[PDB]
Amino acid sequence: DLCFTNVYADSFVIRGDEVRQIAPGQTGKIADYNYKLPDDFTGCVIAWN
Amino acid sequence: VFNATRFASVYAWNRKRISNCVADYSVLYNSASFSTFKCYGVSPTKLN
Amino acid sequence: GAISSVLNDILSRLDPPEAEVQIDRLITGRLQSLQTYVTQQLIRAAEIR
Repeated sequence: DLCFTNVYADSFVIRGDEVRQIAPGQTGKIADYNYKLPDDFTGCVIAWN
Repeated sequence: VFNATRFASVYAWNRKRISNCVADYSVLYNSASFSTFKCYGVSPTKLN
Repeated sequence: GAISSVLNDILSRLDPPEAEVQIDRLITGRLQSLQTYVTQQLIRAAEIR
């Protein structure tokens, strides 16, 4: 029912246990060296095996 | 205590008091030896 | 209701996604302490008038 201006599409691959790392706020192995999301990140990710 | 020979169980508990030294908390998080290193009261980066 | 009363003790222990919650309990608790002092002094100013 509602919408925004534009969407962004970032795409990469991770391991099986690193789904928890791509999430706003905390740290990890991916969140400290490779890829980190900000605290005010509005949006969400979706995973598939 | 990371490189010890035998560990105890939840029935007989082991206690070790450590004081008067200089530690390094940075090597306990980047080494690929654990899976859960989550904390409660102190941030892991601010431990140093 | 926070961990400590010193604001320097919370910033040097907690991550800023978590340190904002303990700081916000101190701002509301100290704003009601200032509004009581102004309200109690506005009645004493009317008595001395």
